[PDB]
Amino acid sequence: VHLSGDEKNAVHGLWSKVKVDEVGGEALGRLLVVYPWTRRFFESFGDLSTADAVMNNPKVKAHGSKVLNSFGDGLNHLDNLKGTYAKLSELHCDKLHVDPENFRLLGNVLVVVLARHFGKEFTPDLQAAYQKVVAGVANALAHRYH
Amino acid sequence: VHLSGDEKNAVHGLWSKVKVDEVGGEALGRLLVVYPWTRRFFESFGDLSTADAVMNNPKVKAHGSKVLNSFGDGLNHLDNLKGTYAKLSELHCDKLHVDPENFRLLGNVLVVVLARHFGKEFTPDLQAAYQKVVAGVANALAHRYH
Amino acid sequence: VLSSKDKTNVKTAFGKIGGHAAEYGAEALERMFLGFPTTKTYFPHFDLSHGSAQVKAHGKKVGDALTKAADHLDDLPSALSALSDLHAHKLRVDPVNFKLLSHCLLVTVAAHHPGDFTPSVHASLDKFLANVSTVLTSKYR
Amino acid sequence: VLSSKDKTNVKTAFGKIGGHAAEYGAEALERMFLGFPTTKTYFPHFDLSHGSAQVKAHGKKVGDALTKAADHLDDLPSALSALSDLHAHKLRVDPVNFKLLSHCLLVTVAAHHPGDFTPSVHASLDKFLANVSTVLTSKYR
Ligand code: HEM
Ligand code: HEM
Ligand code: HEM
Ligand code: HEM
Repeated sequence: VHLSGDEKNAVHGLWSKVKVDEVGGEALGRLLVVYPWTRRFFESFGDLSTADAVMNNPKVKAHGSKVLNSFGDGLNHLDNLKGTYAKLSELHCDKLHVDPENFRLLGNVLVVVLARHFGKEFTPDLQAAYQKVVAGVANALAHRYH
Repeated sequence: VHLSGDEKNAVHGLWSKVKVDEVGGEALGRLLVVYPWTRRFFESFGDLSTADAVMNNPKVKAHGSKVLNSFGDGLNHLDNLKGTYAKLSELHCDKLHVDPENFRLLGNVLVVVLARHFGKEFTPDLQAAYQKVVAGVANALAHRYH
Repeated sequence: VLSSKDKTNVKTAFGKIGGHAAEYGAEALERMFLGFPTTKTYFPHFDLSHGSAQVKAHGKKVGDALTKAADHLDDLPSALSALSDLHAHKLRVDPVNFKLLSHCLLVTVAAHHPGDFTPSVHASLDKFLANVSTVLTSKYR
Repeated sequence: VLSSKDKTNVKTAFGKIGGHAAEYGAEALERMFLGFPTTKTYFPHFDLSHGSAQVKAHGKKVGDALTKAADHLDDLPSALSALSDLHAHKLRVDPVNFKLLSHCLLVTVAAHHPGDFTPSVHASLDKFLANVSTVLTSKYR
């Protein structure tokens, strides 16, 4: 991804304000609520049939958290997303067979959750830097499909 | 992209047979009639309002030919699509701002044109190998985005 | 929203197919399982090998649905009623996958009808399949 | 068409938005131009900088359209009949771009209504914008 110095400072600065145990679980929960077909990959999580079920689901919360830490990993390695997500690429592509479009959709859900959490601090300029990050994470996880 | 030895042989064997002055022109032409928003990028090509107009347009034919040759370049550098398509990526992404989705659609349009031309010879297996190639070409051309 | 000319090109086209619809269904299914291997995870309960009795029987199901859809152009949602429900609520079929099958259906038609698969018929059939896809994804909306 | 208890969430949300639709329109546009620079090539005639007269005015046209759409949930094809014609036939707007604006609108709503934008509200507004986008793409099929 191509992020300027200002864009790097602004993304890292917003991310240290991110509530680690909250934002990931809200973003996964929201993806599962809004795009009902994504629920097929999370059979073990039990009840995902209502928003109240999804949003009060401890497995959704725990898995969300790990997903948010994986985004953070990418922020630490913006020059080498390919190498960072190489193993997860094989997991999502070769084992689970998640269609790569869903990586973009979840990336955009994270952008929505951040807006929700940060208000006017999540400016048009800052969102535009997270759009670069989120596109890069998606494309790097999709590398196993080319 | 990873094509097996057998797949590489099948793909090159089929490509030696494609009529270079015809198939690229037909593939560009069909994209333009089937997905009318793509005509946005070819406004100097004149009339593209009907199928007859598009399919009897010399500039569409000349440009399809160069597009088919560019796919051919990719066939002989399946190892390095990124480097093969790097400058064209600049052109398509930085200069023309073609949404990367259209690279996928033109790839699949060529695939249906190969089917039209070769009939039974374009088996399920050969198509699958050609799906690998066009997915690789599309992603290499989208590299300036991702 | 299907044009009158598109209604016509679809009518003629499925007048060429008719009873080949089952044979095209199964071929389009194999082309998809091979072209896009992600789509296979939806049928772990079927033998997906070429010419299997399950791919053939399911190919008939899909082909007969498209046959029916072609005869119900102003009526697609009601015509494909049980199917919208099934593919969204029950099967959770990813919206992307309907595009991949629609593509494979076009490849199949082209491969069998090269003389009749004009740029115009190509276009109309793409639009027909786009509307079927829309309907089959509609319970997500 | 949308479900009940979802048809409701749309109409409430636009009231909880109120007449901020014109402001959210222009902000979503700027979020789109900045987040997805490809989308800017459709407005080389407009000044796209923050707070320009032209983005403000066009944002108002987009916000008003959505407002009219919100009280025409049973008849969106007729309500957005002429607009679908414009974006396809005249403007050749790529179908992907509607997803991008729809996303920038959800971001804008979330950024202004942190307490109201619940997972369910989110879900219904997505389906509403999805339905709107489908109608606005209708004339490609
Ligand atoms: C930005 C994109 C994504 C990232 C960074 C990401 C991250 C991760 C990580 C770090 C794991 C391993 C967690 C562990 O070790 O327990 C994982 C597993 C998994 N992922 Fe993703 N994910 C992404 C998108 C998706 C999407 C879109 C889906 C499907 C809709 C999905 C489905 C799954 C499933 C089903 C597992 C294993 C579940 C389990 O073990 O309980 N992921 N992901
Ligand atoms: C399938 C992948 C594609 C390949 C391999 C490809 C290939 C090429 C090549 C080789 C050129 C340079 C031609 C020259 O030197 O004269 C070119 C230019 C161009 N491409 Fe593509 N192309 C692809 C997809 C697309 C798509 C999908 C669009 C738009 C929908 C598009 C729009 C254009 C335009 C407008 C030009 C410049 C034409 C001109 O000179 O007036 N390309 N492309
Ligand atoms: C043109 C698009 C499609 C049409 C017309 C269609 C039609 C049908 C029909 C008629 C059935 C049979 C239901 C019954 O037995 O009563 C069915 C079932 C099914 N469909 Fe599709 N379908 C389409 C696309 C897809 C796609 C894209 C997928 C996923 C990749 C999919 C996955 C399934 C599965 C897993 C079943 C159940 C099979 C079984 O166990 O009997 N379908 N569909
Ligand atoms: C939520 C989806 C959208 C809605 C509700 C919407 C609404 C509108 C409306 C009401 C107009 C009328 C302008 C007039 O009265 O002259 C318009 C025009 C226009 N739209 Fe959209 N639009 C949407 C999506 C898009 C997208 C995705 C693009 C491409 C990025 C786009 C590009 C344009 C352009 C270039 C015009 C003409 C601007 C002018 O010169 O006046 N629209 N739109």
